Amino acid sequence: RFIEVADETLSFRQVVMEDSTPNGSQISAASGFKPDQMPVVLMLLPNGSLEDIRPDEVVDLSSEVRRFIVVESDRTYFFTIDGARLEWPCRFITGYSIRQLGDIGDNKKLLLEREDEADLEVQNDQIIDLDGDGIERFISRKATWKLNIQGKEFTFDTPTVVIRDAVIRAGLNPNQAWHIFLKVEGQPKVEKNIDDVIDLRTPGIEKLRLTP
Ligand SMILES: [Ca+2]
Ligand SMILES: [Ca+2]
Ligand SMILES: [Ca+2]
Ligand SMILES: [Ca+2]
Ligand SMILES: [Ca+2]
Repeated sequence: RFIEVADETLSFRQVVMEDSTPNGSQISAASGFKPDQMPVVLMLLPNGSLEDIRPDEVVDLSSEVRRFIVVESDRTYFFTIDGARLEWPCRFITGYSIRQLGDIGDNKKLLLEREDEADLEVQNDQIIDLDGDGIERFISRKATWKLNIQGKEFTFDTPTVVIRDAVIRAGLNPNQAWHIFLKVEGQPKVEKNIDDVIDLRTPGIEKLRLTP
C-alpha cells in the first residue's frame, strides 16, 4: 500500500504502508518518527475536513490513497474557513496554507474576520498567528477591491489599477492637467501621475481625489 504524508509545508510524499488497517502509531512510524515523538496526525477527509488520528485509532486504508499531515507538535489550534472548522498543529499559518487547506480558488480574496475594524486581507506569504485568543475566522470573497474616486466608490477587479484607467472609468478626461494625490488610510496624501499604478490591497479604501 501507499499513503501520502506531508508537514506544515504541505508538500506530500509517498510512504509505504505494509498494513491495510494501521493506527496512528503505525502511520507515525512509517513517516519517520520514533514512538516517543508522538507526532500529530491529521487525515484529510474527502469533504475537506481534517480528522485527528489518535495513536491507537485504526484507519481503514482500503478506500483510496489517503493523505495525512504528520507534524511533531504538542498542540493544535482551531480556525475556520467560511464557517467550516479546521485544525492546525502550528501557531503560525500562512495565507498559502489556508488556501491549500480550504481548497479556495485563486480567483477569490481571503479575509480574516475582525470586530473592531475592517476585516484584514491575507496575502499568500502573510503569516497569521493562531495563538491569539478565540477561534480565528477566515472568509473567501470575490476578488474585487474598492476605490474612492471623487467621493464615489468604484469596485475594480484587479489588485492594482492604472490611475489613467481609474479616471477613465470614473468619466473624467485623463488628458487634462490634474493635480492627482492619493490618500491611503493612516498615511499622508502622496502626489501621483496619470500613468502611475495604485495597489488597492492596502487596508481600507483609498481616496483618489483630483483637482485641475
Ligand atoms: Ca492492523
Ligand atoms: Ca479521531
Ligand atoms: Ca467584521
Ligand atoms: Ca486562536
Ligand atoms: Ca484597499
